[PDB]
Amino acid sequence: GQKVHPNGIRLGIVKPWNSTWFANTKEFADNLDSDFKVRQYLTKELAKASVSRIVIERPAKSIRVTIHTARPGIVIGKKGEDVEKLRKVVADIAGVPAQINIAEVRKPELDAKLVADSITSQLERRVMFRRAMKRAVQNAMRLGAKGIKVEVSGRLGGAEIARTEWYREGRVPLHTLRADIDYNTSEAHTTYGVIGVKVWIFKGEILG
Amino acid sequence: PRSLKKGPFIDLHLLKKVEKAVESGDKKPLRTWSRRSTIFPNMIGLTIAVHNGRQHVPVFVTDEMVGHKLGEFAPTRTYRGHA
Amino acid sequence: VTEVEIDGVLHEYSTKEGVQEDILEILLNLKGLAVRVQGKDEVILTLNKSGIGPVTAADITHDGDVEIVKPQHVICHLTDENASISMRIKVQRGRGYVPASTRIHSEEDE
Amino acid sequence: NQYYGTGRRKSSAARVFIKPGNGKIVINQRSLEQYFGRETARMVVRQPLELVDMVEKLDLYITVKGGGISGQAGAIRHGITRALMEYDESLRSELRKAGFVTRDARQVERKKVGLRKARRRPQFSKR
Amino acid sequence: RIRIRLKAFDHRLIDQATAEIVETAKRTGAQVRGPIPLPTRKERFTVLISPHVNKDARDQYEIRTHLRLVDIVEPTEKTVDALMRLDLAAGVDVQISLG
Amino acid sequence: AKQSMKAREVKRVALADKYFAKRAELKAIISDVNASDEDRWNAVLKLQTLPRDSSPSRQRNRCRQTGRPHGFLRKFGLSRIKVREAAMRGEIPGLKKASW
Amino acid sequence: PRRRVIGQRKILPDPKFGSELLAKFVNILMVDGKKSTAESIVYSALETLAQRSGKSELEAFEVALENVRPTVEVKSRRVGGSTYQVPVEVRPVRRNALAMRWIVEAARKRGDKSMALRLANELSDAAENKGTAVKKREDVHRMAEANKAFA
RNA sequence: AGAACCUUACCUGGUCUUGACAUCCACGGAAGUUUUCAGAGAUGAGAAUGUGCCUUCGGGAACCGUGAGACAGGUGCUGCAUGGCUGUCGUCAGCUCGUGUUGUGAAAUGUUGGGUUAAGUCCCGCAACGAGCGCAACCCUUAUCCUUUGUUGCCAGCGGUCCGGCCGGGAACUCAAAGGAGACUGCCAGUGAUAAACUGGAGGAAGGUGGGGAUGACGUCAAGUCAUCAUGCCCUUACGACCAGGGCUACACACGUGCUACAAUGGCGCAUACAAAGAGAAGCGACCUCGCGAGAGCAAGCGGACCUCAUAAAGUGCGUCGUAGUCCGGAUUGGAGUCUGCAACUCGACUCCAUGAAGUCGGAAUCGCUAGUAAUCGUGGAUCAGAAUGCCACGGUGAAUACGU
Repeated sequence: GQKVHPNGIRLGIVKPWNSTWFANTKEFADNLDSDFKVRQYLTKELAKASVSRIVIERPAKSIRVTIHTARPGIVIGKKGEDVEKLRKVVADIAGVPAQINIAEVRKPELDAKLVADSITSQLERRVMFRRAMKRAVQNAMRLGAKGIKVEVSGRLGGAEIARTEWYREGRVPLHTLRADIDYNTSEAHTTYGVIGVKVWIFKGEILG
Repeated sequence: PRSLKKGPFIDLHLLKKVEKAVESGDKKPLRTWSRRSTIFPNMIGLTIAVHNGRQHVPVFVTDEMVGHKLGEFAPTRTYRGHA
Repeated sequence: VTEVEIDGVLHEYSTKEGVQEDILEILLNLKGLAVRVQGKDEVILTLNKSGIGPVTAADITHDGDVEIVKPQHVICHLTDENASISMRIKVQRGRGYVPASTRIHSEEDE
Repeated sequence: NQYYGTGRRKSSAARVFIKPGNGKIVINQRSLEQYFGRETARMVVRQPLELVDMVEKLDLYITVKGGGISGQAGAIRHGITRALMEYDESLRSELRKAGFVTRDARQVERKKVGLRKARRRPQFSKR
Repeated sequence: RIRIRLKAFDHRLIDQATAEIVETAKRTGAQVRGPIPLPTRKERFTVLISPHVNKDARDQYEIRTHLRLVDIVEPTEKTVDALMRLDLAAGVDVQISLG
Repeated sequence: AKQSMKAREVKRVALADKYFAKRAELKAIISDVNASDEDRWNAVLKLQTLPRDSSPSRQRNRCRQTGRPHGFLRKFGLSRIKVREAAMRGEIPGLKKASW
Repeated sequence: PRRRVIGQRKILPDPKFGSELLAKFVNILMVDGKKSTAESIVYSALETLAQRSGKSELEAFEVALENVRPTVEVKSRRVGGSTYQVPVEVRPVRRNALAMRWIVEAARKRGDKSMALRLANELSDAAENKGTAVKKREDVHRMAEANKAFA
């Protein structure tokens, strides 16, 4: 289990946190649990909507969710009909006043998580994994990624002996802390088993 | 051992049974699982078949057994020898 | 005033429950507002009010460093007592005239 | 008028003040002999002074916190050296030669997961 | 006097908050004490990173809780109330205490 | 862990929540040196009568996501494994890898 | 080591006499990083020794050391099938160390009661040219002599 | 990162079967609240209260009850079907690719060669020219300085004193964070191929990657984990669920890792000095009183630079013991008890009084460590009701040695 998590190593420097609140040792665990719940719910709901990052932020006994999604239109539905619906359920989950914001993700081919999800979907609907991977890589490159890597693993083409294959393009420096490396993962629950998809997308280096 | 201020321990049900026995004046063995129960003065004379995990083993109570517990006279493990 | 956020709204050409001015009238009366911040350069106010009667500018739940210098600036005319309105205004700071068309793609913060 | 130098060594932090006088040393409102029972410590605090003949010339008031004894002494010495540097500024070379201007940066190495200590690895066996 | 205890995980954020609070104080009232930095709590955690077994395999995390002590010496009419409407940025637990 | 175990834990917790006032009172009574012997005895017996799952020393801290009894942390309410994952994802606020 | 020779670390002279050698000796004596006790012991040894032989504390010690320093030690090359012990001229820094170590060992061995006393006795023996350290030195020399053919 | 119960997955009995855990209807009842006897308990039988959000009244959503099935459930098997996560060679300096060229081709070249470096590090050459992942740097920490801000932290100079920074105060110093500066072979000399570098010295707190951490290339071991989790045959009145008791703590024996010893560089007694880093609300618990003591009682201060844990110990001084199986050593066992806990029999920790094994430095062999390291000394934390000699942290004292390959 060689490698360090690319997001996790960079949280202090170039990457920010998702859950962004303060709490004392008393209420912290509970808060975490709540976050887990709400996030889980959101994932369940907005599966068909291309959702990248849920950012929870709770000040003053009131939860502020921020959903980063590629297509707001399907998450919002009719203007303030679906969002509103989501909100009350979120509140219920939390046990506090809820507030949902929806950030529009520019360039969903450069968002790593989204790409991974897409790949997983493709796998599920029985495409050639390799061709999917290629598409993922190519598209990102076209869009202006300084580099991208993707990796898929296990029961590829329903084969008895599992293996991993991966496509890199451009440069993807992981040891370099100041590199904006959007990393994320997904899992294709195929007929032969799970197929895990990792993808690293290098936006560029930050100078500060 | 248990604190002196707390007193001795005996299971309530067991105690009740003992009392009943005393009242009767019978000497049929009382099958019991309360190995943790301390023996009492009033229990002297009674046979009380204490569980050892597997079976109830008869224990005729004596004047010397009072301070002790019922599980002390009902050994659980059954080792004969290595050869 | 730059961005106005009313709850239970779809577009600015709709109408709302319990008010007089329509939403374009509310946006014009908010465009006339006169705010004076001191420390920050971008603040978010809050206006919450229910009950029959006009909604002055003096009903905005002010923070410490914002000063609303027109306490008789009318915005809405709430007529139903079961009606409510909860808008969240955003006040930037600049110069000149920057309009909605140019600020339709200029805005970077998604 | 009193001159000054900060002392630091291990987790100790001495506050040495130099004044002109007869040569009486006070460390936390106690004499040098009272505070440092150890001879070595005493020697180390007197070293710089010995090196530059100003033992009888100047009094020094000290307060030190943190660390043990030896470390504390070292810190004090450092402080004294600093004070001297501040005060004369022509004795620097001698101090450098001695090796007193140098802050001894040796801190205790942290314990590391896996190991029992900073470097002691646990007992190995092939079988 | 109003003592104010700012607590947060992000240091920059905390700093920002503190400045804001000072600003709020200084316009209305007079003689703000100042933003005094107290010691940071570095609450560390070790965990085994293997699912099953490998004990020397470990990750050591920590949460740096920063403290900022802002004090206000003269509470006027205008000043104290100004904070009511003036909420601070999220992820910064404030704790005002007069006297 | 199993579902069943989790359920059991929940039940225990519920019991604890229920019987706290009474149990505590009983304990106090038992302790109180300035009290009758008979009363004390009664209290001791009373305690026995109450359900076992009512005790707080019965309930085990499990992970709030997986129910794993071992490797638990109190601050997070999560087992080590899950905690790490959370940290990696950015889901625990303030938590990052520490070096010194 | 393979890569790089390194400069020997700085050693402070002892507070009593102002000597590097003495300090080194004290260090050698020391156990469990209890330097102070060891130094006290050393001092005690010196004082008794001084009383015994006259002279000074330091001078006497030096003299004692001199009688246990080895001119030549041996090392195992073993190029052949069987091992050949080869003599080598032992350098100034090392020789001094070795003698001290030997003395310490002797002291440790010795049947007298207090450590300091034992040390003193050992020193005296060295001065006179009898005892354990001296014997060891002789043995070392003897071995070298035996294997003088190798050079 | 903590088995008395619980945990628990195992055994023995006692029990349940759409079920402990969910969703779905049907229709019986508001949920729930209190209490009673039998039972080891699980469970199996009683007495009191309530009818809230809405009805062209065939009724509803929360929460119990019963039956049907659809299903639940499985720490059951396969890590040789998998994902994820982990170890490992190894923080070893390597592993590749594109285009070109060489070869019928597998392939080669680049990546070799002269030097150099911790480094496929850098230069020079050269059928290679370029690129990527890694060897470096960016990140944390530690070593010096400066600016800012000074309470709960500090006391240099001032006045007062209960001689306590405690109180006027002061913002110096320590310290506390936040932001900057600083180290780059940059400067000097020599060696070197007109080089990359190397050797020394100057300054400097720091010198050649300053010390330490994080960071683990392509891959290897069908390495580990289906019992964290997820996931592609088997059980479903039982390989599921509830309960009480027992077991996981057994004991001819063998091995691993530790602690404590065998003593005088020490043991014991009395006095006495100098830390760091942490934790704390079903929590840490001063002072005072009682107890030989573990503790008990009373009970402030404190979500904490404030109060509490909390006396650091080794050390230092004075006394004693005088090489003994001892005033070394503490196992073992008896008595009596303290606390936690429904509950300390199996099987907790700690205390007191007694008891006082083996052991006098350990065979063959075998491990760690190059500096604030080893060695030794205490201190804290996590899990945790209680239960560490383990683990993870912190400072104290503080060596030896490196000729060389």
